[PDB]
Amino acid sequence: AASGSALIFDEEMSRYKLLWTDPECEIEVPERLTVSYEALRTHGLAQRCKAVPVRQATEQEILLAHSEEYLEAVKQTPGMNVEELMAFSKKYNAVYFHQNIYHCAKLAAGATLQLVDSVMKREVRNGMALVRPPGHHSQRSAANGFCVFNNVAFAALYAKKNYNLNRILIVDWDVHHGQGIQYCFEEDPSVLYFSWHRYEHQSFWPNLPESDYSSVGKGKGSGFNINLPWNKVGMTNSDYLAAFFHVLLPVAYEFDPELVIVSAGFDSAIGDPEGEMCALPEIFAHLTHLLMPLAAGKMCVVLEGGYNLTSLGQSVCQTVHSLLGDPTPRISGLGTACDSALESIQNVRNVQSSYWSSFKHLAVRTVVVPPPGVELTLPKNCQHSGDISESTAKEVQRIRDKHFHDLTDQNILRSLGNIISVLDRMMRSDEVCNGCVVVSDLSVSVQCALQHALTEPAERVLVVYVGDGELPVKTNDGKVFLVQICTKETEDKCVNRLTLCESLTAGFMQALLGLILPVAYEFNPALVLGIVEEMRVWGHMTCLIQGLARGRMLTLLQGYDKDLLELTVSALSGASISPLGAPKPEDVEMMEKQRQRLQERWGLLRCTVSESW
Ligand SMILES: NCCc1cccc(C(=O)CS)c1
Ligand SMILES: [K+]
Ligand SMILES: [K+]
Ligand SMILES: [Zn+2]
Repeated sequence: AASGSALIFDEEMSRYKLLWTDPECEIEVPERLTVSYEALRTHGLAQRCKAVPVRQATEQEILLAHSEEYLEAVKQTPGMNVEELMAFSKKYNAVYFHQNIYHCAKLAAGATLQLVDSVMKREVRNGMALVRPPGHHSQRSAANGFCVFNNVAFAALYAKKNYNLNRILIVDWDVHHGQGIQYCFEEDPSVLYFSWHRYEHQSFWPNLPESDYSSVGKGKGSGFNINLPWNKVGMTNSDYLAAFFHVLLPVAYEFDPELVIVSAGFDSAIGDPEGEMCALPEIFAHLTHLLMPLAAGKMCVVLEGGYNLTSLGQSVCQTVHSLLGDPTPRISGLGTACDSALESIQNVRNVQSSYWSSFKHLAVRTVVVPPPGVELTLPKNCQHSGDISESTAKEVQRIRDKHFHDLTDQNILRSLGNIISVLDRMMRSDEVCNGCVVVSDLSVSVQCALQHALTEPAERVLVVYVGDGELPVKTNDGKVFLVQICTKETEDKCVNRLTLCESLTAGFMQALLGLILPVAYEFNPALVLGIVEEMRVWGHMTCLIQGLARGRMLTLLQGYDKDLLELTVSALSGASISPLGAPKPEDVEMMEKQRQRLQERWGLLRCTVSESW
């Protein structure tokens, strides 16, 4: 099992700049790298990473994605003067050269490959490469968009050649379109490329019609190229999370990539002079967190864009915070995506529906309280309950004598006291983050847990229950939401409940991505409460649900199943999730009925533009 995050940086890639007047390239400055690294130092993040040294990518490694003619042309640049460098740069669009830029491009490519080697050799779980020059615009025989060599396409081809990978996901969240990556893998079904980008109906750089949603890939790669064009500026956290939930994440979890590579361009963040979007840097934690269960956590975040030198640091720090397993911040104010985003999402979903069927339409952080008298090997970052306290027992006696009463079983009372202690240590302290408890009586345990959490205080509580029957929880007031996954059809009354009733694994994952997570993110709970009465998708569920409530999740398990207990504990402690690798049409109809029944209240469910009266 691999552990730790790799940070790969070198001050040498900060030693090339623009040597002439050019308002188009004035933003791409060396200080970018500096601002990032110092930021990671200030919040104590770079020190928590394994620092892998950069290297030069070799000639043949460069020839994996570029031609001999272009490589020979660039290798001649370190011998040019400023007039010659400017004349050479004039031969391409939106790029400038320097005497050190060939050296630094070899270093950026080599750092990318070092990250790939470190992640695939299980030396580290994931990693980030702070490189310069960027790469996602460069092409086989041309430099483009501040890019010399395509670092991420290098990484994909390198992984394929040196580890025999069959499926590699590339996620490009730069506001610009990785034309070079697309070009490189357009007819390659091995490498699934997703990109969102500011397009403005083709009036924005690079002004390519193939940057539209119509480009789904050519030949054998048709369906493995996904372009989401924003045609209006000012896209927010809601637009980004809707794009993730209703386009990328379902396709990615069905693709089941053996390796995730991210083009980390942070010009999609608020404040950037180039992107002009309104997405907070915190969103890049969740963008990262939602991608974690893929490829068993093997993620290679590579730097691309980002030119606001007073917010690049915040975005990079959020990405690294998420990569190290730190709790993601609570995203508030979420709602429906804007009409332009909904149009882009529905258009890409429609065009892609012939390749991904889910798009068709009808015309110490963890605390463990195991059964009294058991003993298990808790992960290095898990401990047991520290017995109880005098105040805990007094509150237990009060709750007993005042409410249920007629209860003398010391086991159920001890379970309730442990639940109270875990809540007090999760919410009213910066120590434990999440926790799991095995209980006996479902009614008493659930009532105690919920009612005590509400007075922690907890502004709101998400309640994910797996089982049948009615549990004692009120969905009338606006303080508790319930997601129940049962077997009986029940009904779809109220609007603060999501009831869901073998290919059940694909159906459950689709329901989690398209229904559960959007409503949960818009709800913004202060605590997630898991209940399971007496399956094999619970790991991804528990991992992805920790994006809510700043990670605070209390799980109650009715049944001493060591498998499920170990799975829950490892999911809470932050361990890697083994991937899964065709849902029933009745379940699809039920999911769409739930969507049509809830989306007027929970706008994150919407993946089509609403029609007025
Ligand atoms: N205003 C300049 C427009 C431009 C041109 C080429 C690349 C970029 C990038 O941000 C690289 S990701 C921006
Ligand atoms: K992009
Ligand atoms: K492709
Ligand atoms: Zn960019």
